[PDB]
Amino acid sequence: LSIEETNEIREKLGMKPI
Amino acid sequence: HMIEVVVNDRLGKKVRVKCLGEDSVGDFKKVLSLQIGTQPNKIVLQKGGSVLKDHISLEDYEVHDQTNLELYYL
Repeated sequence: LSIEETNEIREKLGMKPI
Repeated sequence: HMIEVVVNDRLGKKVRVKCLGEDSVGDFKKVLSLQIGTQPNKIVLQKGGSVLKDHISLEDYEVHDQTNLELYYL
């Protein structure tokens, strides 16, 4: 999975971005 | 500081998850679950046969870039 789509998932979970 | 962890399932599927060493195992499961279409409470992760606890960080389990974990479904 791309870094960008991973970061989309992270953001939605309330996590810090990569 | 991105690392990519390799998750191996019981049908031989390898799933690569981009994350941070500082992430908790629990939060790693949250990202993995959305990537593969499950929920964290439906899965277990092991490293070398030992179960990973949700409240401990990936890095404390010495999970690094390209580290392999084993995935099991409840």
